[PDB]
Amino acid sequence: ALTYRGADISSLLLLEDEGYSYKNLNGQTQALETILADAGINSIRQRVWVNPSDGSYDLDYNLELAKRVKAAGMSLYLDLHLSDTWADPSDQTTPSGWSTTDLGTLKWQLYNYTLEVCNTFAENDIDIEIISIGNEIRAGLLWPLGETSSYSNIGALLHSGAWGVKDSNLATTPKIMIHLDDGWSWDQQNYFYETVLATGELLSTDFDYFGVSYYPFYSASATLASLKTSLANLQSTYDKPVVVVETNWPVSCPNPAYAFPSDLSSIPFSVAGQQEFLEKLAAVVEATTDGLGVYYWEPAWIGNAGLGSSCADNLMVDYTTDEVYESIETLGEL
Repeated sequence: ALTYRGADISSLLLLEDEGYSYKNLNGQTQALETILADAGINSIRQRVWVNPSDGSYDLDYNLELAKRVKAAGMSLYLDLHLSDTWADPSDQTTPSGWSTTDLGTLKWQLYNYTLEVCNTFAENDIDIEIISIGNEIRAGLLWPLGETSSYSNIGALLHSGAWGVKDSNLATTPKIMIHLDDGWSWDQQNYFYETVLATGELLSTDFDYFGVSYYPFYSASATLASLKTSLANLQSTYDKPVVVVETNWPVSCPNPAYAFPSDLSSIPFSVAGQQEFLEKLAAVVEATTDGLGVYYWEPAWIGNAGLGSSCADNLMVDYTTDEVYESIETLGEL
């Protein structure tokens, strides 16, 4: 079994606040987190935004959701976007109110923030298993100070955020993760780490885990073979565990924008395909030296089935009957 078998269900609260309820495999309505817990889901990943004008995914939101994830005995993985909105390689907008002109002030704000976030969970008696300083920061973070035109600045900011959590009041300090997208690409993974560490601004001892996103529908180049190699190299070169923190497989995809990787071309777009992909994906992770696990991204986001992809449906929940799919059980036994 995989050390971590999780899912990111950050949207749960906005959905429930909309009259959405889920039925388990037996047709009985039941708190999604409890359905997942019983199905074997290990941990839950939750995205955190700093100051969204509408409170979406802010700290209050995550505390509400994390109390329930704790209630069900699942571990917690906080995905800090260090932004007021969605952060990715194409957009790393510094939180409103934070500095876009002075790195000293910004390193300080980032340190106080990660520290306050952790201190707030400690106040509520909620442990945090994993915490990522940023989301998919391959193109850096907190622009313009953290643009990749300065891996030195990037290393300084990551170091600062890391120490905010190390210095927090959490009885136990959470595992610190650095998350990059395109996890199947070894050259990009390598280039990023080799570079930022060469600056000496970020130390090997500043973080514990490597986290990578892995999707099959954004490039035929994302074969399981490339991922297996990138995963094995990341681990052997830097000696840190590796986690696939985001992934999806469609139950339906009529017109994909890109061709699916060659070694994934045989898998069907159905619930069974989903089950088959996850197993093939867990095998590669399990076969990797320190492969800790996999997290499915937003399997229950009713209303956003495509989940941003060119495919029609990546959910693990029957969007019509609100009943979870059997693949929920597969994720729970990887």
